[PDB]
Amino acid sequence: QVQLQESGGGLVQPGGSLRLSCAASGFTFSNYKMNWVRQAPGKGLEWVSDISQSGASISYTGSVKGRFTISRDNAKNTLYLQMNSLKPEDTAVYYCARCPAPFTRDCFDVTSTTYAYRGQGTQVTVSS
Amino acid sequence: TASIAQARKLVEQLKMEANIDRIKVSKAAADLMAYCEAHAKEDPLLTPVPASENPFR
Amino acid sequence: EKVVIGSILTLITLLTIAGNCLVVISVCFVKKLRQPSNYLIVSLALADLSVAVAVMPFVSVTDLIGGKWIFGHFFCNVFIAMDVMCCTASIMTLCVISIDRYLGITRPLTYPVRQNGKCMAKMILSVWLLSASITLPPLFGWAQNVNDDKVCLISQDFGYTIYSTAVAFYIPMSVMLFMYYQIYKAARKSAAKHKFPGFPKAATTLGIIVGAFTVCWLPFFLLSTARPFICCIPLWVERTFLWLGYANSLINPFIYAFFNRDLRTTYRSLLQCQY
Amino acid sequence: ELDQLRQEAEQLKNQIRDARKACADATLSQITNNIDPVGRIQMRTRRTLRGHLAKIYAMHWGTDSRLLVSASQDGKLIIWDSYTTNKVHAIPLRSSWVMTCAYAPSGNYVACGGLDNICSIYNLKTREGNVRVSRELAGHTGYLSCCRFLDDNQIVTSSGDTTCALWDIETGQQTTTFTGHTGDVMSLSLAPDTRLFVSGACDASAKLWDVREGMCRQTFTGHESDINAICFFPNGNAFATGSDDATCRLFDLRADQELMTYSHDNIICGITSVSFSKSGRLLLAGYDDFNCNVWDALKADRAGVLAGHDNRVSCLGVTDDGMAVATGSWDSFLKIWN
Amino acid sequence: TEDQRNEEKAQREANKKIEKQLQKDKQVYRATHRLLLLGAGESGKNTIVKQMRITSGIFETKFQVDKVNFHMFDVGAQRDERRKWIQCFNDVTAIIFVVASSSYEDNQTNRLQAALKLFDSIWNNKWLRDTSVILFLNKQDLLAEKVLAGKSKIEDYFPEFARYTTPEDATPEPGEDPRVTRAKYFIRDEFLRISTASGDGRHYCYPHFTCAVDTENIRRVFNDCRDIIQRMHLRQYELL
Ligand SMILES: CC(C)CCC[C@@H](C)[C@H]1CC[C@H]2[C@@H]3CC=C4C[C@@H](O)CC[C@]4(C)[C@H]3CC[C@]12C
Ligand SMILES: NCCc1c[nH]c2ccc(C(N)=O)cc12
Repeated sequence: QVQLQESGGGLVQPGGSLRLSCAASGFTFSNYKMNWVRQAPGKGLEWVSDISQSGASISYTGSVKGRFTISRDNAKNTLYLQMNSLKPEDTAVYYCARCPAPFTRDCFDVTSTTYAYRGQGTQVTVSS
Repeated sequence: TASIAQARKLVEQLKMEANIDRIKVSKAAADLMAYCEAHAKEDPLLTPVPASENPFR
Repeated sequence: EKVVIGSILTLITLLTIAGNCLVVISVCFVKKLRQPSNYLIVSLALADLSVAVAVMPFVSVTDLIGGKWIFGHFFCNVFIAMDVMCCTASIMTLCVISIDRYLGITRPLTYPVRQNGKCMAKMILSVWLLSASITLPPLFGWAQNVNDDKVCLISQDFGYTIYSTAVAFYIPMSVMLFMYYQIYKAARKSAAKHKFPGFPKAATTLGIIVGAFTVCWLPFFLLSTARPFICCIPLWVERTFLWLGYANSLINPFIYAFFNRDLRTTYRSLLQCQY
Repeated sequence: ELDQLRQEAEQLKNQIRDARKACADATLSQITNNIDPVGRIQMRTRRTLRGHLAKIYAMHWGTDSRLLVSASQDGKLIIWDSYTTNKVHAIPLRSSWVMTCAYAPSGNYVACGGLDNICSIYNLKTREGNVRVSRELAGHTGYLSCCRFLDDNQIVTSSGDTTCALWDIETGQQTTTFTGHTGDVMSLSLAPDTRLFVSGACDASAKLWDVREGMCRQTFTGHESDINAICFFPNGNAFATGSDDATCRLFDLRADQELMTYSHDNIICGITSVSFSKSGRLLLAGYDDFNCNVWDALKADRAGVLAGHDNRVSCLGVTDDGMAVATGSWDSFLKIWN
Repeated sequence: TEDQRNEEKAQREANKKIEKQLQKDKQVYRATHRLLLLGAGESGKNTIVKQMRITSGIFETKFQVDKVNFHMFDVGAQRDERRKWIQCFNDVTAIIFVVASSSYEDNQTNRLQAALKLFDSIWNNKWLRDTSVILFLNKQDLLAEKVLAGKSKIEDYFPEFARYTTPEDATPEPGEDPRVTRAKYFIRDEFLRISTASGDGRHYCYPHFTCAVDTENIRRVFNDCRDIIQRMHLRQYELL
């Protein structure tokens, strides 16, 4: 059974560094492309970043490019998201997402309604 | 309202899921083998039908 | 002096027959190949089969070994007319294929709407009719053959030879070349527009087709048009050009079937289907 | 409030897992080690049906194993004669986007549907008219993924709105509704008794439902991706599912967990359809590789391959007597294997 | 056995009649062309459909240009999820992906990045690999208005725009402000980068600056379909 468990969060001052983790389990981690998703209060879901099978190719959204780093470990079967210099607008609940099929470059995990292959997420808040 | 309403119904259904009579998996496998072996002869795919009566051939 | 030429001509005839039969029977058996774009190829293959069945074998055997017309006077008029008609039909089938390709590529959104088997059959009927009309004047005495009690040959009169060669080869050849030049121009225009500065090939096939057709058929018709200017020609050159003209029929299956993706892929399935 | 419900759900799930885990003293594969191998299986294409202009999605075998149903995007619903290859009917459809079709057990009616979100029931036994529409089962909020007849007046339908419903054909109203899937519902399968049925969804899970009560009885989560197809084992106590995971899995209602897994290293493509032979010993599953594979239901080993399709095998169907295997593909050609 | 011969003759007559009807329907189908209309929810697809025309899951709108008929399908009441029903349009002539180029409570979400990701996913779809897509970059007037206002989202949400330089191949119309042209060509180049990375040659994209009120929209679709079918014919005859 597919299960995702986001870790980390809390309230930090602007500019703080936060480390989020996703202890992906119950499936072949190496065979699926992994993406991070977030949802700011009062707004819909938005894609954050993605990592390929082996991590050879990485991409980030323009608003978080450089600030956030996405990494995965196959031996530990876990995904990381290293946040740095967090801005107050970055406050949002972050979800760990996986697109349905393996061995494919096209993901569809920006669904608004309930999505079967994303975790419950963790709340991240940044305020003065 | 939606979150708690859905969660309560999910919990109620899962409670029923936890109360059901079941049979040993080995017994189920034995029944499957018995069914497969006892019905092997009337399966044209597993036991080819003679050509003289096949309508497709 | 023993010569291996005996086996070569029979082998060529057998290969042509086998190829044409294979093409036609594969189109008939593989039902999905039955499409308007394929009826022209089927007609071309049928014309090639007719040539290989009722034209080449007589030459290959008699003119090679005996070197004389042993079939009598009456068969001369049948053989000459049949050869002329079949070759003209093959040439005009090639021309019609070129015209159909030109119309299809030039008007993709309109022409294919009316592309139907009836139209293909009508154009093939017209091609065969005109290829048959060319052999009428000899039958009505306008240009009698120059045959002999031991020799069979087409009439050499200007008033018939020039008309026949112009109708059979020159006008169809010019039409084919114009259509293929237009096709190349359109293909390269399409290819050039589908390009960008970076956003952070047909020449080979067309040249193959045109060069094959020209190298095979042009010399024979050139000599035939220049034949009246006797002012005689060696037999070997007179016959090698005709055999190249027949090699055009021989090679046709390898051109229009190989250079067609649907036919190219479909025939690969014959490896397993034959079992 | 939520924490005192999610924790209870997790505890119940853990209890269910513990109960299932303690029941697995021996697996089907282990005890079946003494079963004689089936050996290589070879089949030959006996018939080829032509006439469809677009890709074909679904087909259904008639109760007499004589007539066939095919639905294509060209808007034609053709009823074939599998023996003589002749076409009996060709019904033009108002909506060209149809994803499923079904033949009634009595053969008096036919059904189809798709992106139009409406299921149309066609009557083939009208006194004068060759074919006409009888009722339109409107009410779904998504494309109709699958549908199956129970009787001449009752039909079960599946839609992408994560909901399934039972429709009374005479009145067209939803007699019962099935809910619980968080994703799209792909395929339906009626049990031999027709009282129970099992539906596959994109939730990487399968659920069993009762038509008379309209409530879920069992939930299975052995797969890892969307469940493309589902079919009950002939005895009705087990079923098999095809998914994008490229691995078929066998589930038994009484064992309440996965029994067998069918996969190989060289196979990584999704599975489009799954079917059972009459004896149930052989699994017939369509694949995106343009060919079907025969998997031993017990030994979980490939017995043969049905290759020859030039496009995706959209559907797979086996006669009631099991003497023929019909396969549909996006190439618009229906091939019967025997 | 007359009871069998009569039935077999009736079944062959019925088969012949059905075959004749299906042959006529074959000409009807081949004459017709099919199109798919896609795009975000707030895009101008609704107004484009409305101007072309002068509870169901799909809607039909047919327009005739130069005596050749085109069929365009608009997705109706369907679940927001698209991976499982988008596959049904693999054989369509082309996909019309109208995306709003607006560069602005009002900023409820950034659908430009979502549209880019959706375009990438459609491009990488296995079964859509042979389906060309026509990219209508709609809402150019609003983009220009926001660029002139000095509050465009382009600079902030796309940091690479700072180093971006207008391509030499650009052909802006006279009177267009340089910043508007730079922004619109950056938007074009994003989709071109997404689309030109495949390199397989089975795809192609047709970017088109347009507005919902523009009457030329119909002609653009006709020209793009003509080009697509011409390229298909070139491919068939081994010319490509
Ligand atoms: C002076 C004497 C010896 C000349 C005799 C003429 C000889 C050379 C002529 C008569 C028949 C002719 C052959 C007719 C057919 C062909 C097939 C062609 O694909 C290659 C040449 C070839 C094989 C010719 C070779 C030359 C040939 C043998
Ligand atoms: N072997 C081709 C014979 C032929 C076809 N068309 C012709 C047209 C003219 C002449 C001729 N020698 O005048 C011969 C032919």
